[PDB]
This record gives sequence, C-alpha cells and structure tokens, in this order.
Amino acid sequence: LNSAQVVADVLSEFLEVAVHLILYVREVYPVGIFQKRKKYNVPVQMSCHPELNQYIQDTLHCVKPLLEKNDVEKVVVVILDKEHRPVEKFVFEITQPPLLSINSDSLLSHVEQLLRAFILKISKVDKVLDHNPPGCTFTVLVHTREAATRNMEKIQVIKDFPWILADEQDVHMHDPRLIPLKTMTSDILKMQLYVEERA
Amino acid sequence: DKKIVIMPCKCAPSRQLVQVWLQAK
Repeated sequence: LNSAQVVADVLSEFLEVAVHLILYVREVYPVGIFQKRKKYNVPVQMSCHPELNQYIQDTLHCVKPLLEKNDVEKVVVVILDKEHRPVEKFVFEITQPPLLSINSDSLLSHVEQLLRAFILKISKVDKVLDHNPPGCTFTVLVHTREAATRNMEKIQVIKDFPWILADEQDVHMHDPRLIPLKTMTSDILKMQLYVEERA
Repeated sequence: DKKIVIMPCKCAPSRQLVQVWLQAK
C-alpha cells in the first residue's frame, strides 16, 4: 500500500520523539545533551549526542518496514538497572487496519492531535513514577510474528544494524505495576501507551 | 508464523561515553 508508507513514516518520527523524551524524563542520559524542541506544538527534549541519535534512528528505520506491512504489535522502550533487568517499560501497543484507504486526504492532522496527547502524558509520567535507580540504560523491544522479520533483512545490512531474538530474562518483569497513559483510536491507527513498573 | 520479541544486537552508547562527550564542552 502507498498510504502505509505515510503511516509508517508519521508513526516513526513520533516514536523517535517519544523515545528521546522518555530518555529525558527517566534520567537515562545526562540532562545536558537534551535540547528543548517543539513538535506537535508541544515542548519536548531532543538529544544532541551524535551516536545516541544515530542509534535511535537506526532502530526506527528497521521498524519502519515492519510497520508498513502491519507487522508490529508492541514497540517497547525498556529501562534496565545495573542488574541488567527491567525497571520500567514503555509499551506502545499498535494495530492499524487490515487495509488503508486510497482516498488519501488530510485526516492525518487528526493523528497529530492524537499523537500530541501521548507526548504530553509522557512528559508528566515523572510525577506518577518514583525515581529509577542510578545507572540505568535502555533497549528497544519489538513484538512481531516470526516470519515478518524477512522484511527486515535487507535494511539491517543497509544500516548495518542487526537484530536478534530476545531472551525471556531480557524481557521478564516482576508483577508489575501497570500504569496506563494514553489510548487513541482512528481510521488509520489504534494505539495504546502504558508503563510497567517493578516492585 | 507465531509471536516473537526482537531487539538490536548493538547496545546504546553508555551513559559514560555520553558524559565524556558532554564535559568536553
């Protein structure tokens, strides 16, 4: 589909903005590399560190194809402690329609409004979430059907950025305290965002 | 065919590398 390209693009920049902001609000990186920026008419924090920015973009460019052929279920930004085990998880459940309309009009400016709300919620999450333990790092998990990864092969080699199966310990969460943030729905995208904290 | 969780082989730059980068103005 051609309208899938645009939903994969739009969704991709959103995820990048979200990731940059989640890294900010959860003190995963030194406050100083983050710069004030503005997307969806809202103030955000984008990083100015070369490699970090390239790491996040290389990650999203690999998801882009999975997003097109509606192969993404959950895109998760996981925060780990020195024990190298999950402390927090920002789950973005995703599902697009079986097919996308060829009557490509500006119902997208409607998506921007919906997206805008996720950004704002993420910006306040540090109010309902205690401070994480020092020295945490992040990773990105992506939930798909083992067969749709075929769409990823070519681009992994392109961006020279390989992926691999996740080990159930690398994902495992204790309990955990589910904290819902936002849930949107629409002609092209139904998305939900919630946080998983540990005890 | 069935459910799977995937992630990048490469690890994000360590908070330590970033600090050195920052302190160097």
